Amino acid sequence: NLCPFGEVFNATRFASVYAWNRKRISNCVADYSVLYNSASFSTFKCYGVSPTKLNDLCFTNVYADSFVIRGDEVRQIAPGQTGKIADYNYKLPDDFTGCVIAWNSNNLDSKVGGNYNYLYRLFRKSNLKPFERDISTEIYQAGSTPCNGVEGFNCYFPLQSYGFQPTYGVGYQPYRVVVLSFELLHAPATVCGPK
Amino acid sequence: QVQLQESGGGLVQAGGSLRLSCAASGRTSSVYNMAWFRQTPGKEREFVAAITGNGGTTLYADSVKGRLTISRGNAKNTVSLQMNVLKPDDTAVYYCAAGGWGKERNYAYWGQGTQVTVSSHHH
Ligand SMILES: *[C@@H]1O[C@H](CO[C@@H]2O[C@@H](C)[C@@H](O)[C@@H](O)[C@@H]2O)[C@@H](O[C@@H]2O[C@H](CO)[C@@H](O)[C@H](O)[C@H]2NC(C)=O)[C@H](O)[C@H]1NC(C)=O
Repeated sequence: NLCPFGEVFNATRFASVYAWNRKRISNCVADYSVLYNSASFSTFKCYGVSPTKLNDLCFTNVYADSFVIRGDEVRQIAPGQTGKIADYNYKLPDDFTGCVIAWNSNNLDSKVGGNYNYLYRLFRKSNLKPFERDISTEIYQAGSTPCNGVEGFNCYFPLQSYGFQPTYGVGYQPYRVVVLSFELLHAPATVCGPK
Repeated sequence: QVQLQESGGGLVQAGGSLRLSCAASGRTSSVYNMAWFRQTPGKEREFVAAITGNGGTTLYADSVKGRLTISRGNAKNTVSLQMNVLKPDDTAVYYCAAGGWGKERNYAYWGQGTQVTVSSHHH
């Protein structure tokens, strides 16, 4: 069984970061060389692993998380980061073992006049735990008066749109991100490089 | 899936009054702030007006104050925009937006827009 990485990296559509997609990879043979020999990535940064050694390693599970953010937010997809994305949308743990891979997707995800489909969460009562996902769309209570789910004074819709346009500067352009988590439990390791 | 649908556009004569409407569809337990933006070909889309969930607070672009009125419609997440004394340069695609506040284009939900074309005679 070959691990289905192509389904993740080459997906036609990507998730909004607040509703990031997760694909569990298990019990398969992974050829990571299609990733580490590729010249298509703007970021390929690993934690706890050397990417060129990946075809020699075995893990219990691999998770592939994917979403779109803007280019100047990719730096928040790292252990120890703060900010709207790290705090309210997608959080990595301090002891992360995995790789963060991103590429400029201006040609796919931007639209003349704006692509409003990609959203992020701007308000939240507390920070996400690592790998927590919040897809709720409850009106956020910024004041002492309950909102009752009605937007208005001190009561905010918690998501905003990126509105990507192709003429935006590169830090504001959309980037597709895939986070690979390499999980070794005290258990059999069934995601392996080729033998 | 929350979606917005505008209606009421078309070809109108200068001086006329026109009402546009927007309705949200999809399962939701929220009542949103709703807004109207407009876009002329070749130009950036621009804020026109917004109204809060309960209809009690409105926000207007300075250029349209006194000529346009925004109001909530009959269902939870519906909004109306009445434009009076239409001018040729009111010609635009008018978009409904929902979820957010203010004049920037970062509201959560957006319609695909309705065309308004204003005509005038010259003697
Ligand atoms: C994501 O897709 C690219 C492109 O796939 C090629 O074009 C597709 C339309 C389809 O016809 C595929 O069969 C093609 O391979 C993959 O890039 C190719 O990778 C192979 C290695 O397997 C390499 O020999 C080719 O030169 C690559 N082609 C290009 C244009 O770069 C890529 O591997 C896919 N990503 C993953 C993770 O599977």
